[PDB]
Amino acid sequence: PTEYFLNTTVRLLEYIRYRDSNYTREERIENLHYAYNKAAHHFAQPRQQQLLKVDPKRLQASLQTIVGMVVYSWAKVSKECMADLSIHYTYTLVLDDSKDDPYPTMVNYFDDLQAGREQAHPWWALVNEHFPNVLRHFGPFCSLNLIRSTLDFFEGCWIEQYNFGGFPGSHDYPQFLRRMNGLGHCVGASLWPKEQFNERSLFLEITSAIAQMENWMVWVDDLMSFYKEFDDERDQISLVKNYVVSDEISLHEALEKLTQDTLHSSKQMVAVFSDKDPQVMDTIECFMHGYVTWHLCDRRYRLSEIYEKVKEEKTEDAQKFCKFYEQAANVGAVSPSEWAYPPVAQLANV
Amino acid sequence: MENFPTEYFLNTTVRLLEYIRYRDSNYTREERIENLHYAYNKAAHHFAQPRQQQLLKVDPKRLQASLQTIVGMVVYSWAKVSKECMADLSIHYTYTLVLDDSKDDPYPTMVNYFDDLQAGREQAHPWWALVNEHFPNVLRHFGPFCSLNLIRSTLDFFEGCWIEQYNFGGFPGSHDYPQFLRRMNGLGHCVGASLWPKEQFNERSLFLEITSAIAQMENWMVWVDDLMSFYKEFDDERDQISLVKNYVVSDEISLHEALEKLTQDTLHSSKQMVAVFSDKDPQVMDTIECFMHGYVTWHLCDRRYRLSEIYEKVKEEKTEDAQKFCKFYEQAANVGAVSPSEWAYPPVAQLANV
Ligand SMILES: [Mg+2]
Ligand SMILES: [Mg+2]
Repeated sequence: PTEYFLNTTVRLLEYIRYRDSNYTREERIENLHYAYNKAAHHFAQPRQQQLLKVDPKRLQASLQTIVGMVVYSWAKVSKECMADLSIHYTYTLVLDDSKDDPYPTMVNYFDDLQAGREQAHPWWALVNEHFPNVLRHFGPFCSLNLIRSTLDFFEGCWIEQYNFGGFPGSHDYPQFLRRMNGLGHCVGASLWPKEQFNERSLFLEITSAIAQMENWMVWVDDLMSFYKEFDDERDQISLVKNYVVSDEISLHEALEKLTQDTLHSSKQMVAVFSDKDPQVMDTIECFMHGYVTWHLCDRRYRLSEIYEKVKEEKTEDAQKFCKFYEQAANVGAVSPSEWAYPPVAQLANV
Repeated sequence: MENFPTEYFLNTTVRLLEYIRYRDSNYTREERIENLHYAYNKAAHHFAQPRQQQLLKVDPKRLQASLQTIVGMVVYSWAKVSKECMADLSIHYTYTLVLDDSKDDPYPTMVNYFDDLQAGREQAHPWWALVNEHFPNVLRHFGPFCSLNLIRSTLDFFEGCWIEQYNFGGFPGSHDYPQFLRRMNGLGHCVGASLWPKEQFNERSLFLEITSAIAQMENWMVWVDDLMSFYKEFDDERDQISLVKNYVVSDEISLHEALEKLTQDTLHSSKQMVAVFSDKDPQVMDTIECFMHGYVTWHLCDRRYRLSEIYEKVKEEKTEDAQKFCKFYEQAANVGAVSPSEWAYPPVAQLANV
């Protein structure tokens, strides 16, 4: 519940050059609706309705969070791409929320796979069937990265169910699990649609982006999610918490290790890509600011509950905060009623 | 540093061996020879089959040498698993070793990878065709969770080799690249998960320990390998990329500063492996203890790492580290130094021709 969030954020927004996202409320609304619309229609189909066991109210919320995440972060990709990426990252978020045991449905995973038989686990059944709509936007290398990260992610959610923060002294455990379910190579490779980027011409810059972006993305999220994952921790495990349990350190030391990493990550991100192919830098830069924007506005992070508490300050922290925060709401704050409609359950009913 | 930091290398090495508790075992030479031969024999008959001979484009000699080195690594490090399991892991780890010999671009063979997988059509890249066709023989020794770890790691490894075809050590300033690449081609989760056959271990009951072992074994293994390999690669102008060489290029540091990074990490991982597992299930700590010793013994005995050069150079010297090292070395050889003629026969080529 600290206030250190200030120096961490500003240093974070000034390091990446958080000069707001790259859109106009008109354009943001344009993409949000097209994305939501196609995804909303997809999840409302009978087959998707039957195999994806999810509470409507929650699927609706999950879909809206993701479309936001995508449209706001993958700014330079086509409308179709944002939409297909929204369907995929919505499947991942729904899995992250399941409590069903993967074990029994994973017993004949390879043999069914190798044989081309529908997977026993319903989530694999749907995602794999839909996957081509995501992969059509990319070359073979980027596709491999999307496939692996999603397979890793599935193991991550498997492990994340034992709600294990690690054995004390198991120093390699924390980051092991975090990379496992961070979709780092999925996110980092989906930033390069073959339509505007050549996978062979920019192989090296793309590879480097996947390696560096994997940590920036997950770390920044863990950072923005601190004010969230504690005000109502439910036997929760998290990168920050697992550091405590495993490295045997205090919460302040933990959240400090993380913040130091995020800053170094941001620093090297600019140092390495600043002078590379301008189009690459542009996508990278839009993701960072957009990902930040999305975090500041989405309900899921309740970052609103830290506005007025510092909107009456006069320092170099609680002040350079809202100066940025506000910028977020100027384009990031958009009433759902302007794009998220009709609700999924409604299309499903018809 | 045109000269190999012998003293530094010897010191770090002994610190490693002590940290892991390197010592004698109830695993005799006669037992090793039995396993070495059994694993080789099954694998040799496999790679000698025509289909395998056609699709796997590899120089016969190099195939022979790769198999013998992998059989030695498996038999000596997976000491607690069945003879069959040793044979099958042998076939698998040889496939992955051979893939590094390929120079052919995967790009055109991966354009329809997902659609073919989903449809159950044989993969276009011939390596994937063989590896996936033979996978079940490996996977049968394990449960679902450990199997998933074997499958992911091998897929990661394929991407790892693809990336290495570019001989790229990272952009100056790309600090996250080195470890990213090393984990991609390390087979960390493959190794870590293959240590637990469902025949003598229960994933569900030992999930927390197996998972932790994977996370920790991943880094121990790759770093111990980089370390013990530091001597053979020091003067090899052919091997341009490696974890340490990339630390140099990506982090913009000196070879010594980079080498220091590896050793600090290596010893800390060793200290934590012991600290963490000594008080857990006895069987687990045993499989874990055997792998580390086995793995080390292997590095010391396979002529590939040329460590006998460091031995024969300090064999006569009163310094502490030197004597401690040779003691560990001579210790390794007594049970490790086995002539190929006692188990690696007949040659694959011969079985293939017949
Ligand atoms: Mg979860
Ligand atoms: Mg190398």
